[PDB]
Amino acid sequence: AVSLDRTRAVFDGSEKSMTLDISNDNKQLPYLAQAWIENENQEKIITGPVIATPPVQRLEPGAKSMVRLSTTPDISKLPQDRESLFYFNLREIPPRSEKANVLQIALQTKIKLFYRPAAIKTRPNEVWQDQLILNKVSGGYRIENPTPYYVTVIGLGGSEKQAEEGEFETVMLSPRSEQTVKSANYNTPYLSYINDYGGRPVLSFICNGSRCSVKK
Amino acid sequence: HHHHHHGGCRPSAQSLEIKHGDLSINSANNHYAAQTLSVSCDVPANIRFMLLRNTTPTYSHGKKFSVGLGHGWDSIVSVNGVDTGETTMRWYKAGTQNLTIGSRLYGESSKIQPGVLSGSATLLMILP
Repeated sequence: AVSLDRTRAVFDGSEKSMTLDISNDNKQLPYLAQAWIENENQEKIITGPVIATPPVQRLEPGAKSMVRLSTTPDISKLPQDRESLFYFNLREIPPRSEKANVLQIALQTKIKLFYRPAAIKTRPNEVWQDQLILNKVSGGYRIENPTPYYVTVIGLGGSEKQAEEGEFETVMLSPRSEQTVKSANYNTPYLSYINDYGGRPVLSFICNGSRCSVKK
Repeated sequence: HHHHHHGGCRPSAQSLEIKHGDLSINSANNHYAAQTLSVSCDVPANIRFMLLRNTTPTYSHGKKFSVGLGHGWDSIVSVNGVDTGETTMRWYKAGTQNLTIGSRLYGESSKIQPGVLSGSATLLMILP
């Protein structure tokens, strides 16, 4: 009933706060919307350094509203040359119900919330994911993410179509890290990743020996 | 329309209320009811759907996910025909797909009891 406007949130550290739009799409009933923040380990955090307000609000039938995200002074203690990971959670609370013998289901949504410090602020539609490097390893690839951003890889195949529709175990690489991924060997690897907007561009890689980099 | 600023998925707006009717002319244990919702995505997507138990079950159902409905009764809650508490749906392109939540009543006889049934679960959508 209560929908969220995005599949991930990027908090620009240049700002003190931002808002996420939510909508009660149900035109007959009011719903409460609970919002809260979890840290990179999925611990619920209530006193910062990122907070969501209000924790609960009521949305009348059809109403739109917002959740405000803001930072506490202790946000300064986070690294300032790379993103930090949080999760934004939205849970709806439906009313009643006053009917006998019912199972009631409430929807909850959990999305990634990337704290992006001011120093690594990005231009709109900037692309850093083409900086990924693929290492050929026994049974797959070790993907290096040298960027200061979390990178979510959702596809890896030998063709563009296979990068998009092939079966792949999603992996998110932390800033300046590397992770080994299971895969068939590909002569010309294609990789799909999720950008700030929530879309999935595809990148074409070229290999030399054990190392593949984005075809330039 | 300013490039909707963000790609999103939105579930169907209807109240998720799985109704088992009057349990009087069938007053049943293996009783089944369901609710289908849809989810519309602007972008490709994976969504991992995970049922969260709110009200605790009276019986143990092993690896089947359940919720207590009160008195002697439990519901085994399925999602897209899976009793195990989790499913993932995938969108290669923008579009909408259905997700069906099913409820199958379970009650013993020893533990049973006469009154009205009421239960709740949370369907958690985890987006990568």
